[PDB]
Amino acid sequence: HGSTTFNIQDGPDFQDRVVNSETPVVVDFHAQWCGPCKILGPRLEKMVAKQHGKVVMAKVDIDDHTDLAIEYEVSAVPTVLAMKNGDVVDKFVGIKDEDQLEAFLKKLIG
Amino acid sequence: HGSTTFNIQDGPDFQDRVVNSETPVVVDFHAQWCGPCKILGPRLEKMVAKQHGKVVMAKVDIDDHTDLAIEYEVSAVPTVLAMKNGDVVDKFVGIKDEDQLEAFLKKLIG
Repeated sequence: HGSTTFNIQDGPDFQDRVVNSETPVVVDFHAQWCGPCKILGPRLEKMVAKQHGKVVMAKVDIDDHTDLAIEYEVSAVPTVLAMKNGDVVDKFVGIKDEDQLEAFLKKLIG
Repeated sequence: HGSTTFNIQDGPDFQDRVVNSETPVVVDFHAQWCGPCKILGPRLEKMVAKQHGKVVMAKVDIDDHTDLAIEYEVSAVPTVLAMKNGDVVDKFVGIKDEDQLEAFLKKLIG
């Protein structure tokens, strides 16, 4: 569990690394068939990586983990949730630029 | 198999029942996390059923069939393609009503 950016591997994996996380979490709902995920994905990844443990990123492939999309009421991809202490505390849908992502992550972190 | 409306089971099933069909085909890209597909889905189904063999409906769950959504450049759900002799001849995205679905099917069938 060394990396701040990680693919969610199952149901238990989500409960331990997101719902019971000790840091704030960005949750990226994505799919292989969605163009804008290939841009937003790496962009947010590098931005979260630069924070060195102040925020983590849980990537959720919507095709691999259709239950999590159902639970979190994801209606479209890309969907990113900010989570803290189990609670959803912010959300966007779609592509954001680097100034936008910085603003989102500073609002979450403090 | 006797039904005009069916779930696509795999890759070979798509090749047999869509690419090599001798009747026009409506292809419904849907997902269990997508609200609007619970409306459009049965609505299209009923209207296809009433044409008695003049058009076929191939349902494709995108989470069970990621390859097909990459191939056909599906970016969001509901996506419906109209297909004839292996080729995409019309497209819509999102819900339509029964008047609009009637026009879409008359454009494809004749």
